[PDB]
Amino acid sequence: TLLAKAIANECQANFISIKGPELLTMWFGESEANVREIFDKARQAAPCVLFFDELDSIAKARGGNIGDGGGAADRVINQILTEMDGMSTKKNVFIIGATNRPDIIDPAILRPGRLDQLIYIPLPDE
Amino acid sequence: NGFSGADLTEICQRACKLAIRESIESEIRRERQTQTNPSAMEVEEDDPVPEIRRDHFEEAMRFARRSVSDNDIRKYEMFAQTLQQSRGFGSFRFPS
Repeated sequence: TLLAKAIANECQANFISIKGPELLTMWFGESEANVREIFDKARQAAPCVLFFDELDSIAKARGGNIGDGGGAADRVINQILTEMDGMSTKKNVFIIGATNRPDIIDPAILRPGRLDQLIYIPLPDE
Repeated sequence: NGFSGADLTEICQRACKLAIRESIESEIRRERQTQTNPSAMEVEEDDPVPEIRRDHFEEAMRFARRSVSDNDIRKYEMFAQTLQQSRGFGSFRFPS
């Protein structure tokens, strides 16, 4: 989160942080249309860096790694994917995702036009 | 790109087999030709295929196959990094 904030600060770009509790609230309440509002806010604040901290919360909520009988697809992540695909002309908004469980993350998240650039944040050195 | 030693050996063996079959078939036909049409003067032209050529190797490589899949190589890479020398001592320096 601090790294994303620092990258936003260097470019003097607004920073919007969507924590895991917000995604889980949209999932439990079955109100995933608010993701569209989030992206609209990002558009209004462009240039902006839309950061989705701990994006794997919904996958954990459905069972963690074993999960439910279904696949990796979920309502909130699906809305995020739709918005990200449509969020290509803006250019200003930059989407940064953070996840402590990359294994359970939806593979569609990593397809081109999505969060392609995976960066490993390892434990700090001396 | 990723052929194992066994795969390369199989390719070489198949090329040699193709060359041997072609040589046998050719000299067999050539022997019919003398039996069918006895030539007045005997003049053997030696072997029609004395050594393995490019076409034999191309036909053999046509059947080349990768015995070792990339998933089992991935498991071996996992075990190799399962003998990982830690991740905090790489910069160990004595106090001086």
